[PDB]
Amino acid sequence: KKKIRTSPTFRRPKTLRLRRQPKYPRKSAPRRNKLDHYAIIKFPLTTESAMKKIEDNNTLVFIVDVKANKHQIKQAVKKLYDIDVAKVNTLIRPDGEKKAYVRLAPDYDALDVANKIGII
Amino acid sequence: PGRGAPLAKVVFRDPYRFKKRTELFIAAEGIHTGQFVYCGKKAQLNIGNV
Amino acid sequence: KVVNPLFEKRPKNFGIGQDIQPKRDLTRFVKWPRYIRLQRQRAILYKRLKVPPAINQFTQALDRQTATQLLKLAHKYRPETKQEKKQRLLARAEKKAAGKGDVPTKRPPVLRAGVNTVTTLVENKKAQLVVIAHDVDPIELVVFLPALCRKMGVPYCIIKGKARLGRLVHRKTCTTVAFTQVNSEDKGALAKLVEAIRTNYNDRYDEIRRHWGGNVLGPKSVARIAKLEKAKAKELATKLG
Amino acid sequence: VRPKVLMRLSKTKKHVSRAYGGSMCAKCVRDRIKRAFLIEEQKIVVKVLKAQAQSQK
RNA sequence: GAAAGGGAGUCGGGUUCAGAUCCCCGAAUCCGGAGUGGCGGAGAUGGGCGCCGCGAGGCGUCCAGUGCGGUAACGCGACCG
RNA sequence: CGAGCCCCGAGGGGCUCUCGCUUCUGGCGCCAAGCGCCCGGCCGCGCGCCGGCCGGGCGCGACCCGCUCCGGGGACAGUGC
Ligand SMILES: [Mg+2]
Ligand SMILES: [Mg+2]
Ligand SMILES: [Mg+2]
Repeated sequence: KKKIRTSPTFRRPKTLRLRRQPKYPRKSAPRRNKLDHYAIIKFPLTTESAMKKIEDNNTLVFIVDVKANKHQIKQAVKKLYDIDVAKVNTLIRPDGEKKAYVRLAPDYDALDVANKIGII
Repeated sequence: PGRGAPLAKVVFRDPYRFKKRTELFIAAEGIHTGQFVYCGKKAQLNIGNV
Repeated sequence: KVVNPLFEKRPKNFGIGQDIQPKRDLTRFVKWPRYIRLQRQRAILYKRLKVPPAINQFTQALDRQTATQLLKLAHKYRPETKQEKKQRLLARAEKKAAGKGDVPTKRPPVLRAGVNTVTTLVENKKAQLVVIAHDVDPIELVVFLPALCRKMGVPYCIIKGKARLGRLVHRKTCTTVAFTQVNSEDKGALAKLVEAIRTNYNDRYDEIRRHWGGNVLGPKSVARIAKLEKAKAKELATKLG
Repeated sequence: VRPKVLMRLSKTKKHVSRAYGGSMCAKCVRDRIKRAFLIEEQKIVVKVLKAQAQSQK
């Protein structure tokens, strides 16, 4: 005396959908991150324009992996050079390489950071 | 566009749910905006009634 | 007496053009799924068309009381399940190991099931009673069974639901079951069942053969035709006398 | 303003302190108030009229 | 399915051999976020009755309080849903 | 409500349109009022249908039954050879 159809449309009833509980992982182990920080930062750029950026804009110029975005570049530089960075500008060179202008924090000096990297 | 008859946009009340139903009647000559038109078996003979 | 004067009736009238209609039961006017429409239209077709007597005879099933007595009798002769068959086999193994031996011990009478088994029993005149479900969907497995049972002389009845026979035989579905020889204490109940069933099915086989089914119009058509008939009968009544 | 600028305007800049304010003009709000009142009065009148008319068989 | 349609919000100055509304300097602005609520402001903090108190003002109780102005167009910084 | 069809005792069934609530206005209209029956908790007459206060459910409101959603064709059209 309570089952009533107030709409002339029959909709498909809602049934529960179980979450997958596989009996074996399809891959034995996760594939490791190939794009770690050493892979992200390939080598610094040491041209005259890069040296001008170092001595003027407090900016280090790197050649990075093409698949690395600004967040990844920032974290990679922060980890493997122990410096705080203000911002990252990214372009892709006509030869296909990706170039990152990393502007450091004001309390970090690009000149002696480049010295301890070895690109003075 | 494409036809010579004007079209009448008429708004009705939905009899079963709270909503306004808009139709696109073909304008019988003499009807005007702001006019009530009546549709059904018990409607009276007036220009625009259905 | 203490009722708040602010309370009042606020009745809404559901005439045409007035307050919008309440959410009422629309089950008659629902756009149903295609499978529901198909099964309902099949049910309607089985009443529209002329059902031949060989198919229509299965609409005559046992009444609920007679079916209750029949199933209550048949519950004493259900086939043994897998677990109790294991128990009996283990008991026989223990007994033969120590120390009685073969010991058939009078393999008890049991209800035989399956259309092929029942057909063979009927052809051999070994079955004492045949019970046929009324709703075998591929209806060719059992259409010959009433005629075959009547010719061989074994009493047969038609019962509502193959699911009940399946529950008798610990399965989902059984077309037919057969009563072969029975225990002495149940011989009297089986005799009464056979008497009633033979009165209802085997004795009136001649007009079971001729009772066609279906050929019934819809309620709207019947009402319209009766309306025409009354429309002319009301004036023929004044015409006469 | 453009429609997406209205998302950063305050509430007061997008309406007028009146019923239907910022959606309907004042003249037609007055017309609707009068129309509603007078049509409900007319319904009362016709109800009273049929009530006094049905007093005879 | 539009680098010409719809589509929030960046401008001024300087700078290179070659880049800039993108870099530097300086002024802004849009969108999203803030669970532990960042600070203010608004809501919202008034009347009545008994008392105390020279008056002002304090105490207790009871009752309000989802803002306000203009005849109006409409306005005010918010203004539950 | 109705013309009252017809019995009329002025009751009233068989008997017809009605087995209807919307036409002077460029408003509004949903998420049920009301009634009835119950199920909890609170304090509590502290005798039970029993004092009242905070919640929840069902039914009537919104008639019953039914076998094609409603209507128009139709053994024709159409399709295959
Ligand atoms: Mg870029
Ligand atoms: Mg464009
Ligand atoms: Mg240039």
